[PDB]
Amino acid sequence: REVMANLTARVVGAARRGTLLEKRETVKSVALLVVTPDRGLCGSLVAN
Amino acid sequence: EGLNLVATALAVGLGAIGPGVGIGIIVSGAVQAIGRNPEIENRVVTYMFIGIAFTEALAIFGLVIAFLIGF
Repeated sequence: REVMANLTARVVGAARRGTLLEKRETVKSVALLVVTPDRGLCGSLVAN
Repeated sequence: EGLNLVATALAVGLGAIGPGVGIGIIVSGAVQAIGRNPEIENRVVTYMFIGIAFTEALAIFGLVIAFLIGF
């Protein structure tokens, strides 16, 4: 994390940051990673 | 005697020796810099040329002498 902090403090170039660090303006497609317990009895978490 | 011809030749050649190397260095550095970062192109070229030109001034000086000795 502090490695991210230091490196991003530099290489601020948008073209340089075009790799992943770039913010897509259109945001036409999005993706959600959902991590859900595998077995139930968990309570209200699986649903929440 | 023919010493004026030798002078003209020395002027042109010795003027050409240094600027050739220098201009090679300038353009090589600018090309590498643009290849690394394209968006800065229009700036470095703007500096590139106002560097590059200066060098040939010296060379042109020799060429000027290469005619002044000639005539």
